[PDB]
Amino acid sequence: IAKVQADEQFGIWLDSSSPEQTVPYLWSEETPATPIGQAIHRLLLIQAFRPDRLLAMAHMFVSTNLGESFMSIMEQPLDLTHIVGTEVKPNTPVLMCSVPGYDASGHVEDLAAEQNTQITSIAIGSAEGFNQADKAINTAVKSGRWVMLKNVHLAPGWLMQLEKKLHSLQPHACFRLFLTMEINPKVPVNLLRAGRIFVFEPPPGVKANMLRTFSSIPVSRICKSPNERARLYFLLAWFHAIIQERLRYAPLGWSKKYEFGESDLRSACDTVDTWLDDTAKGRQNISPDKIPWSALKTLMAQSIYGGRVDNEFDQRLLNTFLERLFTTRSFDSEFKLACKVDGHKDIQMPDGIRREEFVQWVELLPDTQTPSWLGLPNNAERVLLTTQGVDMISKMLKMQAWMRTLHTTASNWLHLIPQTLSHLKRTVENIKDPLFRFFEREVKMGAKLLQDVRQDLADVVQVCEGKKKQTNYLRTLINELVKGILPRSWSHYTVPAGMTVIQWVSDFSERIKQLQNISLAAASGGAKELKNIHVCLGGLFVPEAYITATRQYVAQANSWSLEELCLEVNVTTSQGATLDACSFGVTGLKLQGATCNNNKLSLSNAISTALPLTQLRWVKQTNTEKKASVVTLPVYLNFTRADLIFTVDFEIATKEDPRSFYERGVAVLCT
Amino acid sequence: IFTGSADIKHLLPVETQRFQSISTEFLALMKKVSKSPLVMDVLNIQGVQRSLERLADLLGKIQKALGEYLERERSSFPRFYFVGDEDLLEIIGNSKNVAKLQKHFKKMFAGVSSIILNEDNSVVLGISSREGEEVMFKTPVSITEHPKINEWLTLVEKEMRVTLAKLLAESVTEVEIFGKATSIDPNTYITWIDKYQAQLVVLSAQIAWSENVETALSSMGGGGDAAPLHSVLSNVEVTLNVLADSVLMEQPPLRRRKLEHLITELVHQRDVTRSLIKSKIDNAKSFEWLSQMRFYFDPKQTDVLQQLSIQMANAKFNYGFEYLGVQDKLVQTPLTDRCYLTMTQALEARLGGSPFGPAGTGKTESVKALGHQLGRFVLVFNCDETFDFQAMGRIFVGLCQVGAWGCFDEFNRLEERMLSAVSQQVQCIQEALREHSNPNYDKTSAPITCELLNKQVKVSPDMAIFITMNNLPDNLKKLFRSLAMTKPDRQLIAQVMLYSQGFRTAEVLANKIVPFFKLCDEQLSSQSHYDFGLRALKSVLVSAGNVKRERIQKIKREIAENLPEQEILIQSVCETMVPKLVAEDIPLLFSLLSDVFPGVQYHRGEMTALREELKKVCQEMYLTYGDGEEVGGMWVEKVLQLYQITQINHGLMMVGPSGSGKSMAWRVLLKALERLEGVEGVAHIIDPKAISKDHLYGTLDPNTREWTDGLFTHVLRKIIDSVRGELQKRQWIVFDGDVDPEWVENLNSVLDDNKLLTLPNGERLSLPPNVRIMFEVQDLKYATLATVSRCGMVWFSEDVLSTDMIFNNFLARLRSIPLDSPMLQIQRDAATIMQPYFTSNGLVTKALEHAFQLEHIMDLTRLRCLGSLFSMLHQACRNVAQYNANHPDFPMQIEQLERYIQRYLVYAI
Ligand SMILES: Nc1ncnc2c1ncn2[C@@H]1O[C@H](COP(=O)(O)OP(=O)(O)OP(=O)(O)O)[C@@H](O)[C@H]1O
Ligand SMILES: Nc1ncnc2c1ncn2[C@@H]1O[C@H](COP(=O)(O)OP(=O)(O)O)[C@@H](O)[C@H]1O
Repeated sequence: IAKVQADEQFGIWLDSSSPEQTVPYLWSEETPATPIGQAIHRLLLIQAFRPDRLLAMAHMFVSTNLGESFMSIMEQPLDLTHIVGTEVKPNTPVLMCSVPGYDASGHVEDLAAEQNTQITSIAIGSAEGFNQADKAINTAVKSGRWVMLKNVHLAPGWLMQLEKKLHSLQPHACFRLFLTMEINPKVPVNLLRAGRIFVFEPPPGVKANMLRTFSSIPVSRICKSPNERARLYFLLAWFHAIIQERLRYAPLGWSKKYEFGESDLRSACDTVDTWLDDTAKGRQNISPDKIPWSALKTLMAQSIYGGRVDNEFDQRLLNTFLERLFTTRSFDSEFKLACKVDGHKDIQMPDGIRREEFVQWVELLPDTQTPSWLGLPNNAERVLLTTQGVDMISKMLKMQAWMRTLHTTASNWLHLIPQTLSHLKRTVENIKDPLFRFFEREVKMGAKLLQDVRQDLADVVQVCEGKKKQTNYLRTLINELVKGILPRSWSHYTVPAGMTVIQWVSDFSERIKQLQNISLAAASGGAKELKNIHVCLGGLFVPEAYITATRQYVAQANSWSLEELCLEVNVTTSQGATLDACSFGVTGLKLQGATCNNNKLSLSNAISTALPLTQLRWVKQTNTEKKASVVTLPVYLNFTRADLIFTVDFEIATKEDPRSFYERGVAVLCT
Repeated sequence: IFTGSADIKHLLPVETQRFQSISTEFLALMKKVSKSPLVMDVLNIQGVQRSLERLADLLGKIQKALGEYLERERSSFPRFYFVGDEDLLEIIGNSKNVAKLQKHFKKMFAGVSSIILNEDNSVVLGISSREGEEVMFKTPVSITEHPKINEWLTLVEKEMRVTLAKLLAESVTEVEIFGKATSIDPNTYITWIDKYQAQLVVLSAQIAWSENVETALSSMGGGGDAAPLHSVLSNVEVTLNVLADSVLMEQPPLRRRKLEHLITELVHQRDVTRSLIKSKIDNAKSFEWLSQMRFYFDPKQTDVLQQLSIQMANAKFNYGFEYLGVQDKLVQTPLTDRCYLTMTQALEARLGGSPFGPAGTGKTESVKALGHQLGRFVLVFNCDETFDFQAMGRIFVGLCQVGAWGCFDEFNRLEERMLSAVSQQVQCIQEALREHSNPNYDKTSAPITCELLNKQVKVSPDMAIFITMNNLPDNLKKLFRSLAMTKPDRQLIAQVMLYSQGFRTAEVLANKIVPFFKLCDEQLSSQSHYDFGLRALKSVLVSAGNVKRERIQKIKREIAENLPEQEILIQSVCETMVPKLVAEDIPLLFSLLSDVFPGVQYHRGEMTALREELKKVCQEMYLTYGDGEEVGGMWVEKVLQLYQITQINHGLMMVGPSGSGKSMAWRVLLKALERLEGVEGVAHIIDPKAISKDHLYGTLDPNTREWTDGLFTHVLRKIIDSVRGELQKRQWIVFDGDVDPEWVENLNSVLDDNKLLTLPNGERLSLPPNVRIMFEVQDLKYATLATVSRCGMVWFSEDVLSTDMIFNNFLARLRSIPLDSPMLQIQRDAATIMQPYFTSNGLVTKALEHAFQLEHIMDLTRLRCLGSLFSMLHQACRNVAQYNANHPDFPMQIEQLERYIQRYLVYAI
């Protein structure tokens, strides 16, 4: 504390691009330490300050411990000619596993071409392919040639049979068997153990993705028909690259992990071809305003790239991208593919007519690709790096007498978790309040789950000293506790995926404290005080039920119908600001990607701008069209944007536009 | 095979002769064996093994010959692939009698369920749908001229398509006159609607609207100047007004269905033209109009399949002209429009359709609606363990041959190996479809074929495979275009359906009824039998329409647009939902109704006609009856609800915790119906778990092939045969006991609209209209949703049967039924003595309430302890009688009896 407070370059260090390069000497040690100890202490500091650079600091620690350039060989291209020559016996197959959406046959075909050894490449999709591959491997091992088997993940049982067959002595030593396949769990374990696995991934980057897309499409297709076809294909390639690179930032940018594979690109290319042929009967160039822009946009927003989109907000984002790119303005020299890039720089549209110019412009793209190219905020990279570091820590934990530590952990949890909250509810008078019924259900569910958890933890404690017998349910529960996975019988409400038991019990303790406060408020005055409670949606097991109860209460007061009530959201500065007859205070809402001032949104680089107090007002609908200066922001439950609670209408500042809010993934979170 | 039919000899004569020789030798051998049944004696007969092997190989060869004949019959008439091998054997063998043929026509054709023949069954005059709609062939086909089954069935199919084409031409000729006019006369419009089939009427309306809009756009080439699109919209509004006026009156059910289909399609057309086309659109080639499903009619074309072309975006389809009868028409919501666009785009690129999404959003229904829109036969393969290889392979072959559609309800429900094999078959078929559109091989000279059933099968270009999900197998990822169908547009489906029902405030009613069902799904407790999905909403809407029409008829027999439509809607909601609600959820339901429908109240039906026979029967059975708030009000309400769902549908299910008034409710209802309607009621109480499934339904002898009926099947057959006259009498098959997905498998085809029990031997039992199948179960915890959804339900919560009711019944039986006149006097004296303790807050009630709090070795049930108490009080009365017998002089006095009963009551408690 004193070390960080006294230092005055510490603040500028926190904001440095690479804090891991120059970590200030903060730890207090009586004796000088070895460089490895310095690396450990700096790694701890990086984990504390700026955890996004944890991967880079881990790289530096690996360099200081195992020597510099330990990982340098991995960065070099895989020269597997040496690996297929030596280090691989003919008995062991060479497995070429690729990430879904990538092909590995190119490298092996090229090495065969340079090593002038033919390969009997065979697709395993058909049933006759089984016999064809059997004959090919028999002949190639008798003679001494090479054999290929592409997409073998489609035949798991046949893969196991192949593994059994190869186990016999293989007479020839120049024989090599390649199994090109996709990374799927259906592959047999024995085949994986018996062969050399090679993992191939598509290189990240918009430039690499667009180069791959342009190489995949034959030159004849692009250089054909009106010359506008080349520019249309370039636009399609750029759109595909943008929506595929936005996938790596799964929570912020695409909500879920959609496929968006090669099939969608081929379908979009076919649609572009057919519609450009239909609109342009002749080979002559057609006016850019005569392009069927509406047809392409609709078919690439509702059938292609849109069929797999389920929630409305990702569809809105896709429509924003399509309406920004596929327009007649794209054929002008002033078109900007991406704006605001790196603050002031812009990705200017190339001025070309043919495929060669577009490919050259792609090859001239700078390597410094920030997430602002995709439209995402530049802090998305930092968030992703933090998540990857957390995943690395989790893996190291997963790859690392238990009675004492489990006993002390369970005792600490019992001290942490509140003892018991009682059902103080079910009053005949004033049952008409929907808030009363909703809080009744919440209190009952919370008390039931609390009793179950406390009884199970007490059972675990008693078995830790061996004061009682152990049963099957208890064995499963204790196994999941020691392994760190939350018990399935404990998850009665919505929980973020992969939530640690410690986080689960802390969140449960907070929820139980909130429910106890609710019960105390109900006992003190009745159901009138239930209205004037600043409940937090995150603590509530089902916040949507709370919103529904709010709507029902505001209807029952003044005797309206639920159809006529619309939600008006006003964010007040005071955490305890006075409520009117319709406003219910809601705390804990966190706004990502923007800051609200006087109910007006403005874009910000900082993430998770906490909302002081949210006032949910249900006013009678006046049947008016919302102005173009408001945005419909989703309100998800947790940081994993998988559950939608409700939507909020916020007015934005006059400088920004709603499209930028849509494409930057601005959303509200309950937790 | 060879003796249950007479036409088998003509189809397979030489094989018939070989089988006759084989049977002669076999009968001789069996006669030889019978004279010496000893095993050693049988083995020692000369050459038993040689002749036996000869018979075996001859039977095998003739069996492959019969299989080859069946395969050639399938190949000649492709629709035979849908029916089974035994079904095909029955079809070909029973060709002479068409009565046995009509039970298969619902499997081969789409809407055809029977055929209209001559007086002598010589010429096929026409076809008839399941709902009674009939299509008369323009040129009837003759069976005598084409006696072979396949050729005359093919002639029937071709003449069906030609007749549909001609009827469509005539209907379009009429509807172009109707469209190009204003202030349509209701009489001529209704006559036109009655003249043509529902499919034809809807198709003609679509064609007329599409041509009108195309002409309007063509005449608007310059721009908005002289715009006739407003004229098209006005015409659509006039037609909708005429239809809305027509549906308010009393119409035949068929014309009612046609009217509501027309209303749905005209509403969709009005929505399309009003906004999607009137937003400054003036070019016929603009995608705002090309995106919409356009119909183009060219009657000049000779070929029937080429007359009508259906186009959406860049995909062009030819109408298959398959007869569909009267199918339910989905409301074309924007989600349905997106589904049509995506599926048509997938079909144009020769891909498949995989509309994934949560169950109940209409994926399968949308696929079926699209298939029916193009006039294609659509088959739905349910994957809820009613699945099989032997039918599915030949079904795929048939889909490839005839050119029909195939949709899987939920592919992920398939088991792993079954899923992999079906994915392999679908991959083969879809690869054939992909090669059918090779850019270099667009002019398909050699036929495009696929490897199904280890043989070459021609693939029709018009077929398609749709795989509804809830992910796709790795084989079909690159062959199927997915589509997210997650949130159906219920606020528009409800609005359009309410408008078609005749409601004049459909929009407000939908905006109230959709959030109300969302609240019911959310606010109400979670129960297995609760169903607040889209199907339940549609059923409630049609019930509300029926209620409104009934109210209109009642008011007329005593314009009329002043009805409280909200009151009718909530009355329908209550009548549909309250019977299946737990007693804890009823106040919640009414609170939700007050929240959404403010100030609109629900009044039940008085039913004072039956509510007096109920009182009489309860009085003569020592029960307790009361109206509403009085004691026993909830029980009589449950009885009346049971009567309501009895009237509504067959296949009842009375569910409730053990101890509620379930058996007494339906017993009293049966007796009251017998005394009121004059129809004698007979109830067969069957415990399904007491006997095995084979004993419950019957067993087929593995060797003798002799069928003996089971308990339920024997009961149904006896009720059907009418040897004694059990018709004109109310028969109730009450299935007292527990329900599981095992013994109700054969009952699923009976509970639904089929009312059809199919026996393993082949015999088919039809449920008479006077028989109801009641399920008196306790928890409904191990019952599949298929059985629950097929059955109307009344929930008997324990709060229905109060403790005072039990006490009153016990005291009445004590005062009336002798525990064997002096005994009756002793019983009456004891009842008078112990009456004060059996009150609302008496000693017994307080003691019972306290005793629930204690710990018992077995789960304490109210009726168990109450029955033990009643039995021990009966024994106290018996002891008093025995003491009186032991003392003929000076019997038990009133003071001594009072003391003895007062102390014995505490002892027994
Ligand atoms: N008005 C009444 N209606 C029905 N039952 C009554 C009434 N008054 C008293 N009773 C008593 O309540 C009991 C009703 O039992 P019933 O046969 O209806 O239950 P059940 O649901 O079929 O039984 P279970 O499912 O527990 O086997 C009987 O003991 C009956 O005598
Ligand atoms: N657009 C629609 N218009 C009218 N009814 C619909 C629509 N979509 C779904 N439904 C109704 O929803 C019910 C269930 O849909 P279903 O197709 O069974 O869902 P799933 O595809 O999950 O099986 C059907 O009875 C159907 O009438």
